[PDB]
Amino acid sequence: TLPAYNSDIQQALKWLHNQAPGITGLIQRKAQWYDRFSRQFWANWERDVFHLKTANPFGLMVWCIILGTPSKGFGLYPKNSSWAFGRLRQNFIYSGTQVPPPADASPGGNFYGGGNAEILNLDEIRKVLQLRYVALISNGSIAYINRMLRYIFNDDEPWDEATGLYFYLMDSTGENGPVENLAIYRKDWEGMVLLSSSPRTNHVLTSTPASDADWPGVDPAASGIPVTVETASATAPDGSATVCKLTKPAGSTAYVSAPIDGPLGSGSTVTFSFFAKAGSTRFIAIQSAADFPSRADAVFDLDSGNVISDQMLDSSVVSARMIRLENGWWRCVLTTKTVSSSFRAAYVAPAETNFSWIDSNSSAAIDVLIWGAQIELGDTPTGYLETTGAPVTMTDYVLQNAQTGTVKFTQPLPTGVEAYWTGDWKGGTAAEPARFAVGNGTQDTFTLSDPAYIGLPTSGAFKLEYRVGPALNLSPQLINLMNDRAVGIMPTCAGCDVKVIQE
Amino acid sequence: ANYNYIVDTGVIVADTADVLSDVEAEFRAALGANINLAASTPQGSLVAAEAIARSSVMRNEARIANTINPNVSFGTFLDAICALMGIERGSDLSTFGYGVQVTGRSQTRISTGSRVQTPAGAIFTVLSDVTIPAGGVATIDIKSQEYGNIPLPVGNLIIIDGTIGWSGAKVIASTRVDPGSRQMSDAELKNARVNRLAIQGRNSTMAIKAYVSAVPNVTSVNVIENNTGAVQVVNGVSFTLPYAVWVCVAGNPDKQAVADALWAAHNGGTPWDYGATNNGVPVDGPNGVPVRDPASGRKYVVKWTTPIMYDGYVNVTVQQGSSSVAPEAIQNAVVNYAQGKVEGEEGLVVGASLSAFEVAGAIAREIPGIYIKLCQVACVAAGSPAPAPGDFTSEYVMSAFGQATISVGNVRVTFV
Amino acid sequence: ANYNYIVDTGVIVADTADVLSDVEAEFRAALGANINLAASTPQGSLVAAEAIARSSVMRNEARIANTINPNVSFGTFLDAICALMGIERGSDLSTFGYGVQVTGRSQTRISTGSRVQTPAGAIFTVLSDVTIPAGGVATIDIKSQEYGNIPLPVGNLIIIDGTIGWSGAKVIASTRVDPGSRQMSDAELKNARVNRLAIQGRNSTMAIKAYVSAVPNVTSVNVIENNTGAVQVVNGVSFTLPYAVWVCVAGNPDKQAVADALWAAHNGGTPWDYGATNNGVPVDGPNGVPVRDPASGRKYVVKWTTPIMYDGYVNVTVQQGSSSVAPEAIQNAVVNYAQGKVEGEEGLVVGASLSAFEVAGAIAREIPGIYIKLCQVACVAAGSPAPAPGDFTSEYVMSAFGQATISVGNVRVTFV
Amino acid sequence: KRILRVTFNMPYGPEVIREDLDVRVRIMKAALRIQNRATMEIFGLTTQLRESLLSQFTAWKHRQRQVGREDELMIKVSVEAGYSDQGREQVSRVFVGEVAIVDIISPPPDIGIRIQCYTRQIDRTKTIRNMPPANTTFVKFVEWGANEMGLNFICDTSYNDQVLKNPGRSITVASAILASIQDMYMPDVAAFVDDDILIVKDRDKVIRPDEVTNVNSFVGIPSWSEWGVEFQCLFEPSIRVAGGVAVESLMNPSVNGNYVITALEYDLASRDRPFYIKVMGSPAA
Amino acid sequence: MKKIPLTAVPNQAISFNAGSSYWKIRLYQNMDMMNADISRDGVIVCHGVRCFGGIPLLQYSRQYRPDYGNFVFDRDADWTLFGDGINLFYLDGAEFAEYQALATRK
Repeated sequence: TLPAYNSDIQQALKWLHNQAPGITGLIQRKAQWYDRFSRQFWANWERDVFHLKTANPFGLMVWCIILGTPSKGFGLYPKNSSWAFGRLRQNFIYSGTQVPPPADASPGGNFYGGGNAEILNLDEIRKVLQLRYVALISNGSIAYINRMLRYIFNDDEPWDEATGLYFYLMDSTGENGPVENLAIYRKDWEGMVLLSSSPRTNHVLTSTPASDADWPGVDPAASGIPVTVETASATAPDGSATVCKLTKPAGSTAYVSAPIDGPLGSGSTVTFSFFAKAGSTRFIAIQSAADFPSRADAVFDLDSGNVISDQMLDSSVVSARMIRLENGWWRCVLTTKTVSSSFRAAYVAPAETNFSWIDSNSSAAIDVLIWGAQIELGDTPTGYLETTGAPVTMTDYVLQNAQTGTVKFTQPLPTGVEAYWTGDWKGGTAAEPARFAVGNGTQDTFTLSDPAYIGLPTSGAFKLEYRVGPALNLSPQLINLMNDRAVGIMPTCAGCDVKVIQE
Repeated sequence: ANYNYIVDTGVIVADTADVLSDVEAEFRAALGANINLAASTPQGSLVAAEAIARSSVMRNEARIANTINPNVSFGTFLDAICALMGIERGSDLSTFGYGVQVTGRSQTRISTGSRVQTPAGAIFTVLSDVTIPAGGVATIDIKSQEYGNIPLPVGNLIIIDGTIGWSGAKVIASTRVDPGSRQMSDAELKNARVNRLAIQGRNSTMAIKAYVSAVPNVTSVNVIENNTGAVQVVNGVSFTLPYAVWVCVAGNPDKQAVADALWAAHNGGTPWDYGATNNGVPVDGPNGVPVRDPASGRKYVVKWTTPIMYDGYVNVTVQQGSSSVAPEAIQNAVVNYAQGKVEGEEGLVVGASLSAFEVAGAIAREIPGIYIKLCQVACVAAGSPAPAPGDFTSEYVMSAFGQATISVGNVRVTFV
Repeated sequence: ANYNYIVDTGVIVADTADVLSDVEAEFRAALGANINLAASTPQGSLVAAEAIARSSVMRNEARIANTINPNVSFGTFLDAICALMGIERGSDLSTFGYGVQVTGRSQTRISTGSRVQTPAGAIFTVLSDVTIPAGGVATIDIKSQEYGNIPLPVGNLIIIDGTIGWSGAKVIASTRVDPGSRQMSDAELKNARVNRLAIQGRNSTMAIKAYVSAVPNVTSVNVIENNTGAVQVVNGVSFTLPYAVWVCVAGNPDKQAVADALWAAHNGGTPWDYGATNNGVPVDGPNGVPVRDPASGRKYVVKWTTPIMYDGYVNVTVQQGSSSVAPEAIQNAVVNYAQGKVEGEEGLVVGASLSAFEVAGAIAREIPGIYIKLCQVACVAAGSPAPAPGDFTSEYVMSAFGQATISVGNVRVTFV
Repeated sequence: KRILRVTFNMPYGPEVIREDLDVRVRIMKAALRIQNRATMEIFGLTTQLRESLLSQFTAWKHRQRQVGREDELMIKVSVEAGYSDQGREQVSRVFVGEVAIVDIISPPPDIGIRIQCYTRQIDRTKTIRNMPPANTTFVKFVEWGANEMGLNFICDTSYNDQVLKNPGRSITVASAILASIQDMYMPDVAAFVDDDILIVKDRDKVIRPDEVTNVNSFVGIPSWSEWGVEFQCLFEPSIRVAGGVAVESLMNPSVNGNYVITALEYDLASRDRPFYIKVMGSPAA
Repeated sequence: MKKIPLTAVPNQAISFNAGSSYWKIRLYQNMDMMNADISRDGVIVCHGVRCFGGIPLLQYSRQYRPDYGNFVFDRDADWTLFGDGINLFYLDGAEFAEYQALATRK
C-alpha cells in the first residue's frame, strides 16, 4: 500500500560474500534469470496487452479471439516469403543437392498473401480490431462513430479537406446546398484582409497625415517639442509616395493623438490599425484611450515581427497582432474590449527601447514612417478606407443569390485584386480561403468556387455509406475487407445496409 | 529456457522447459568449470531442485499469461474476460408462487413442506400456511437446488404431510420463475461469450441477439436483418415488409421481460417482421405484446416468434472396442452435447442442423475407443410417432426457423 | 511442495513464513536433514534467495491476475482498456508562461530556477537565463513548480529567490499563459468508462429523451418513433415518413444547444420528419437546423418541432371557509401546478390533457378547508379571445403535440 | 496488560465495568443442553453503582406482579476480555447472558458483589408463539427452534434429512426447545447455544473447518484424557467452543493432532493471577 | 451499511456473521496494493481481489447473488490508515442493488 516491498533477490547476499566468486555469482545469475523470465516477460506481455502497440502479431491474434474477428483474412506471420516479381521479393527454389551456402535462389518463396481480401500490414490490422471493438459497443450514434474514426485513423488529429478522411455513417441527413456563415476576403497589397457585408465605419478623421496640424501632440511633461508629422517620399503600400514621418527628438515625451469622434461606446470591442515601415527606430508604440487610468498600450517591433509589449492598465486589451506586407511594411492591429465608454482617442509615438511607452523619454531623435490609420468597432482589421476629416461608412458587398452563389460588389474589383471565400455551400465546406474571382476593373458580379466534395445527402432511408481513402492511403485489400458484411467489423445497425467502398 | 508464442494457430504462450542445462551452465562459469554436477552429489541435487523450481515458475507464468485470451481460461479468469465486454456472468433464482393445496379440515400446513414433482421436484413450501375448512389453500414454493427448473402444470406428488393434507396442485394463476446456476455455464459460458459479445451495444443485429440472450431461459436466439429491402427472402425466412429484423427466441422466458429487452435493443426505425405463416410460431398471433417506451410516450408493439419444435432421433452402432464396457453412456453424451454442455461446439440451437457426423463426434468426445459404425439420426415434428428405420438418414436440413430436441430414450445404441 | 497456488478462484498467495518454511524443507530434503540453514552460511543465503524469488512471482501473478476486468484494473492496464473506446488519461504538464516582463537595472542576469511567485502562491520557476539590456526591461519564460492548470493572473509577481539587480516581474497581456493538466486518476478513468457505457447503452428514443432533456430550459420532451412501415397515426401524431422519429421539445431553450444534443443523440439513418401540417409547430423552417459534428468538419441536419401552444382558461366557484383566503392564492396554486412546481404531479407538459379534476386536486392540496363547488376548464388557441361561457367543459383532452399554459389572468374565481 | 469489561444493558444504557475495578469472571461453557454459566465477583462498587445495578437485578415483577411482555424483564450482560499493548486492542466477546443470582461475598471494608449470569435466561419467553412442525425433518425442526428463540443457527449434521412425528409438541417454553433438540439423536449430535448462535452439529465435526487454531504455547502441559486432549492456555481471543484446534505440544509429543472443542473454562481476573482458559478437546473427524 | 472495523496491520483475517452468512475476509498487502481473499460459509469465494475505493469486492454476479451483500471500500485500501481514515462497509442485497443502480449511471 505504502511502505515499500523489496522483491530484490539480491537482499540475499550478506556482507560476508563481498569478495566471493561463486556465491555472489550464483545469486547474480539467478537474479538475472528471474528478471529475464518474470519482469521482462511481464513488461513485454503488458506491451502485448496494449492494443495501440500490439506490433507483436501474437497480440493481434489474441485480440481477434477476444473480439471474435474471423482471422482467415489477416496477414500475420513474418513477411519475405512471396516470390512474385522483383529483386526485393523471394525467388523460386530447386534441388540444391549439395546444399550450397547461398541456399540456392532463396530459403523459400510462396503464394502466402493472397490479395483482394487479405491485409498484410499489421498497423491496419490494429486499426481494424479497434474498429471492431467500436462496432461491438456501438449504439449507432454518428458523432460517436466519427470521433472514434478520427481517434483510430488519425490519432485524434484534426484534418483538412485535402485529405478526405473517414466520413459519416447511417444518417440519411443531407447537408447543405444553401450557403451560410460565408466570409469573403480580398487579396491585394494589403494581403489577406476580409470584407464585411454589413456597413463598417472607420471613425478616424484622417488616415494619412501630410501636415502637422492633422494630429496634435500631447505631452504632460512638455520637456521638448511635440512629435511633428512630416510628409515623406517613400513608396506607401497603396503604391504611392504619400507616407508620413513621426519624429521624437531627444528628451521629448510627446505623442501624436489622432482626432477621432468621441465617444466610441460602452462595452464594445475597438480595433486600431495602421501601416508602418522601419525607419531610424526598429519599433513603434500605440495606445488606445479609456477612462483614466484604464488606457491600453501596445508596442510593435517592425523588424522581428513580434508584438513584444501590450499593457493592460485595466481589463482593456484583448489582442494585438502584426500583419506582414511587402517592401518591409507592417499593419499593426490592437483590439481592445472595455466595459467603459471612455474610448477617446488613439495615441502614436516612436519608441527608443523595445518596451518604450507612449511617453517614455527618448535619448536621441528617432523617426518612423507611418501611413493609413484606421479605427473601427468589431475585433478584426478590414480593408483600408480613405478618410479625410470623415468617419467613412462603407458596405463591401451584397449577396444577391445564395443558391447560385453569385455575389455583387459595391465597386468593381481593381485589376490584380483577387477574391477568396470561406464557409459552406453545395454540401461542402471551405474552411480555408478559396479564390473565386480576379479583378478586371470593370465587373463586380462574380460566381463563387465549389468548396468540398460529394453532394452528400445519399438519398434514401435506413441506409448509408462511408467515404475514405484519398487521405490515409488505405490498402484496397483493407477496403475490400471492411466491405464484407460477414466479418462484421463495421459499426452497423440492423436494418441499415452500409457499404464502405468509396475509394 | 524459452517462451514459444503460437502466433495465430493456438494463441498460447507455451513454456519450453529444458532449463536444467541452462541452470547447470549457470553453475558452471560461476562456481568454476570443473564442477561435478552429476546426481547423488550435493551440487547435483540442489541444481536439480533449482531446475524444478524454474520449470514450475515457467509453467505458472505461461498459465497466467495465457488466461487473458479465452478458450484457455477458467472460472474467475474467463469471468474477467466476460466482464470486459460486460457479458454479465449471471444471476440466480429459486422461488415459485401461487400453488394450490387440497386437504381435510382445520390443518396448519408445515413450513418447508416437501413435495416432489415427477421429475424429482423436491420443492419446499415457503409460507407458514394454515388451511381452511373449505378444502383449498395456496402455498408459495422454492426449489431445493438453485438450478433452472420447469415444473409440470398439473399437481403431482407430496413428501412432507400429516396424512390429512391430500395433495398439492398447480393452477394457471401460479407463476413460474426462471433461474440460473452458479457459472449453469462452465464451458457453455465459453460458448455463449461469442454470442453475447455486444451486451453493451445497442441498435444492431449482434446487440439485439446479445441483449435477448441475456434474458433468462433464452437458450438460443436467431436474428435476421433482411436489409436489402425488396420483400424477398434473406438468409431464409420469407418476409413481408421489405426490411425488418426477425427474431426467433428459444426457451421459455417471461413474455414481458423478453419483449422489453427486444424493445430496449430497439434498432431505431426498422419494424418487426415474423410473418410468412410457417416461419416460426407467432407469440401472440397478430399484434404482438405492446410494451411501454421508457422515453415516456405512446404504446408501441414488439413482434417476434418462437421456433417450430422438433423431436430428433439417433441410432448408433458401436463395437465396444478396447474391452472397456460402457453400455448406456452414449445417449447421455448425445443429450449432453445437444443441450450445449460441451465446449466449443454449441449443440442444438434455433438455427442448428442435426447432423450424424456431429453427434458421432460428440460420442467420440465423451468416450473414445468404441468405433462407431452407423450413426443415423433423422427427426420428426413436435408430435408424431417414431419415424421408423426407413426415415433414419445421415443429415437433416433443419432450416433457420425451428429447433430440434433430443431425448435420452430417443437415442438407441446397438453393439455389434 | 509448492501446492497449486493458482487454482481456479484466482491466485492463492501464501505468507512468506509459509514459503520460507517450504524452501527450507526443500533444502533439507536436498542437501541434508540436519544442515545448518543459518542466514550467514551459503546454503542459508541460497535459501533466502529462493524465498525472495518464488514469492516475487506469486505477488506479481496475484497483482495482475484479473487485470482485463475494467471495473478492478489499475494503472497502464486500465489506460489500455479504457483507450479502446477513445477515453485517454491526460498528461501531467505544467503552466508554461512566456514573455513575462522583468524589470531591473544595468545588466542583471536572471538565472534558471529564480522561483518567482504569484500573489496566490503558485511558485513559477524561470526556465531560461536572461540578461537585462540597457533599457532595464526584458522577457523571460516561467514554468509551474506543480502540475496542472495553475492560474497566472495579470499582475506583479513577487520574487522569492531574487538576485541583486532584479526589480520586479510583470505579467503583461502578451504573456502566453499555456495551461497544464493533472493527468487523470484510475477512478476517474473508470468514471469516464461507465459514463460512456451509460451513453452507449440506450436506444434511439431513450437517447433522444435523455440528451435533449439534459439541455437547460427544456421543460419537457415528447419522442415518437414510427416503426410501422406506413404513413399513419401510430398513437396520436400523424407521421409523414414510413420510417422516422418525430420529436417535440417544450420549454424555451437555445436552438443550437438542443440541436447539438439531438444530433449527438441521433440514432442515425432513421431521418427526422417534421410530421404533417399542424403536428406541432414546424419551427426552424422546412429544412432542419445544421450543426457541425465535433469530430469531423462534416455537419449534420436535425428536425424538431415546438409544441402547439394552447391557452387554458379555468373557472372556479370556491366557497370561503372559516379561514380567510384571497383569489390570488387560488390563482397562484393553479399556476404552480400548471408549471409543475408542485411535488409528485408532473405538471402540464407537452401532451398533457387539461383536467378540471386535476386543477381541483391542486386547489384542494394547496388550500385545504376551502370547499370547491364547480371547477370548469377550457382551451383555446394562442392569441385568441377568451372562450364564451358554455364552451367550458368538465375535462379537456389534448393532442400529442400541444402544450397548454394557465396564466394568473386566465383563472376566474367566484365566491359563492 | 489485561483488559476486561463487563457491559450491562440497562434502561439508562450500558454501564461498562472496566478492569480497574477488581473483577473476576469464571465462565464455564460446554457442548451440552445446559446453559453456560458465568460467575462474576466485582468489588469496589460505589453506593450509586450498587443501587443502579442490584436493584434492577431481581426475580420479582414476573411472579407477584405482571411487568413483563418482552426483554427488559431481566438485564442482559456481555463480557469483553483480551489483551492490549503498544496501543492496539484485543477485546473479544466471551459471554452473553442474563443475570440470575446475586449475592455478596466480601463484607466491608470492600463491599463486593457476586452475580451469576446464565446464557439464555429468557426462558421467561412467550410460551412458544408458533406451533412446532407436525411432520418435518431434523434440520427443519432446528430452523423452527432457532426462529422461535430469535437466534441465528448453524446446523451441520448428517441427520438433517430424517423425518420426525410430533417433534416437540410437549415443549412448554423456548429454553426447552434446546432440551428437545438435545434429547433426540444424542449419541453424537449435541446441540447448544454459543452466545447468540444456536449450533446443531455432530460432536466429531468442526463448525468452521477453515478456522483451525494452531496452538503451540500452553500453561502446564497438554495432557491426555479419556476422550481427547485437555490443556490450559493463556487467553487467546480466537478460541470458541466447538472450534477446531491443532495442538502441537513439546512436553507430550503423542497429543499432537487436530481436535474439536467440547468444553471451555474461562477464568479471567484483572487484579489476580488467573487469566487462563481451559480446553477439553476430542479427536476431530 | 455495516462498518467492518479494521486494524492497522499489513496482513489480517476477519471472520464475522454478517447478513445471514458466515463471512471471512483476509486482507493482505501485496506489492503496492491491497488484496483480499473472501470466503462465505466456509467455502472460498474469491482469492486476490484487488481492493479499490468505492468499487465492490465481489465483482461478478454469482458471488453476491442472491442478496448476499457486498463489501465496499470508501477509499483506496491502505493498511496504514485502517480504522482511522479508511473503512470497509458491508451492504445487504437491496442496499447493494441500490448502490449498483446508482454507480452504473455515473
